[PDB]
Amino acid sequence: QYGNYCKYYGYRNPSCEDGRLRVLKPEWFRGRDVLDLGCNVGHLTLSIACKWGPSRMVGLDIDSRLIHSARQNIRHYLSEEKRSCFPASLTASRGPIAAPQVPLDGADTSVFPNNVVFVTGNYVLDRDDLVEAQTPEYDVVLCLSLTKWVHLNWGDEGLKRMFRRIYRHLRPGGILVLEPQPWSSYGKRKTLTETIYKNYYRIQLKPEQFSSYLTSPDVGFSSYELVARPVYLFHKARS
Amino acid sequence: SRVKQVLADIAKQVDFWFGDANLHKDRFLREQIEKSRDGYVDISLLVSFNKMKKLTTDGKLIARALRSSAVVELDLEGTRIRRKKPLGERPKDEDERTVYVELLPKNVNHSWIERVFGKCGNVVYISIPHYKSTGDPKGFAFVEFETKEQAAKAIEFLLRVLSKSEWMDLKKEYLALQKASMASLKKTISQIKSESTGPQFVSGVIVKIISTEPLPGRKQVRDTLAAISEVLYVDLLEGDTECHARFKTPEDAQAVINAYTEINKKHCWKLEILSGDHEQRYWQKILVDRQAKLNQPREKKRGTEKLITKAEKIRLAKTQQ
RNA sequence: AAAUGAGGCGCUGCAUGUGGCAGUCUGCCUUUCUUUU
Ligand SMILES: Nc1ncnc2c1ncn2[C@@H]1O[C@H](CSCC[C@H](N)C(=O)O)[C@@H](O)[C@H]1O
Repeated sequence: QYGNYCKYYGYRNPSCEDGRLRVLKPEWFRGRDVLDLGCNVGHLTLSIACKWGPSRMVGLDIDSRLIHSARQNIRHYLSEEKRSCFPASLTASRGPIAAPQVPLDGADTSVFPNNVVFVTGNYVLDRDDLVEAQTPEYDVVLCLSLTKWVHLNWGDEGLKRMFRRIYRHLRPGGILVLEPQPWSSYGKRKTLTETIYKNYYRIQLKPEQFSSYLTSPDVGFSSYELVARPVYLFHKARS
Repeated sequence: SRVKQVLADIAKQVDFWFGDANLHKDRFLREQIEKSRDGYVDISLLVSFNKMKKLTTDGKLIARALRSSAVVELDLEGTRIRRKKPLGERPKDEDERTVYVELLPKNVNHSWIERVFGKCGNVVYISIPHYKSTGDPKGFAFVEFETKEQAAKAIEFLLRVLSKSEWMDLKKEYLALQKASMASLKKTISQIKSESTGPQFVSGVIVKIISTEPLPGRKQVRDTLAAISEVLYVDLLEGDTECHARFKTPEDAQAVINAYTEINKKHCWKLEILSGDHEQRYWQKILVDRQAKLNQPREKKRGTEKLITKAEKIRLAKTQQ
């Protein structure tokens, strides 16, 4: 009822791609700390981590059964290294070859993929006093296809805490990029609970009013633009 | 005729079930042979099979279906059947004769495998794996061809298709490389490690909390009652709307029942103290659950799951600092 | 621009109504706990 699917998994080493990252522009991503939400199979995450170079990139999801599989997906690109092609059935039941790359204490980071790490947790703590307690530690925050489920599951109120919390996690000069869902088919699935329908009719902000509310000083973003579902750049101010 | 077609199907399925390969794989029909006088079994026992129930429950038509039969003989009445030729030893050349094939299109039938593989050889046995009695094919097959050169013709004919010997050597190499990587990571964990009567009776300490709402997870409840004052136990099976907590002191109990604001106004919860013999029976339930937990045998945990758990926790703690 | 993985069996000894911990060759095995009986 989060709408998450294990399908469309990337077995492929990241030359051939999904195509969302074909749209994205390379300039921000070089050597910058990235927090990225809502990436269950991690295939879009890892493909960013290979082709461009961020220093630290952290994906975050809620389902424990999805983050275990995303750690299997990072183990497959380490198990990437008459040569053998390997029977597909053998890997499925045994698990992939390599170990997880735990670094040394005297270790060098910023090498694929010693950077990336998948942590598990709900994002919204449901308290604005806990929203106020946060500190900035990132430069580029990426969030695709999260507005829909957080909207329908936590009303407007948890979405407002999520916007306020991601403004509390940006360092100044930091960039948030978003490709949110249009209002199009929100109704199509309201009966997963009764609470999901009770929040779908409790919607007090529209996706056209997303870009207004991010410029509203309860969140307080500095300047925003759209260079291409929509493609949006929101900026916290410099320093 | 359709009756003749059903007779041919019965003769086909029974002659496979008295075929050499399928008898050298299956335990059960061999035990039906061996627990018998000269190797016999009732026909109605074979009627109970799942593919046999898809055809015929009439044993008379089945005894007519084995009148033209190559490797079945019937005794007198047409109610018991023999293997015609007695079962010898299991051959070892069938390992060489086999063919492994991956990538099946999730429509797996034995007849589908015979339809694709009868053209190049005489198909003798099929192994197909179902996902834990949920009736789903996994996507790969084990085909038994006969006398080597049919299978070596068929591998040349093509849906990855490779030999069982190649598959077994590939399995040996794969487990050797996984054992090498886990050996190196166990060395890494060794190196970083080298771098660095049960509960007794107090009166009035037990708080029963009933809810009308179905309760969330017990970690949230443990954090909720623990953030106010001292929890010894949060008792909640996942899905119950009524729960308990055991506290350290009656002062802890008196403090939490006087937490009217953050408990009762945030959530419709009845937080009360058990007294009377409710408390006495609840201490009995606590002692019984203690003896049940202590007499419980130990849970099982595999090596790669415990190691991947510990490895991810150390990668989390080393990455965050 | 809508739903499958730790699947099977352990052996230790510290702790244990307390939510396990440290080992066991990655604890072994995986076509397979398996009905095409
Ligand atoms: N409150 C929350 N906290 C953390 N993760 C959440 C969350 N709400 C939703 N999510 C995660 O965000 C995900 C968005 S679904 C998008 C998945 C991605 N497109 C892919 O291909 O894998 C959901 O699966 C859900 O697991």
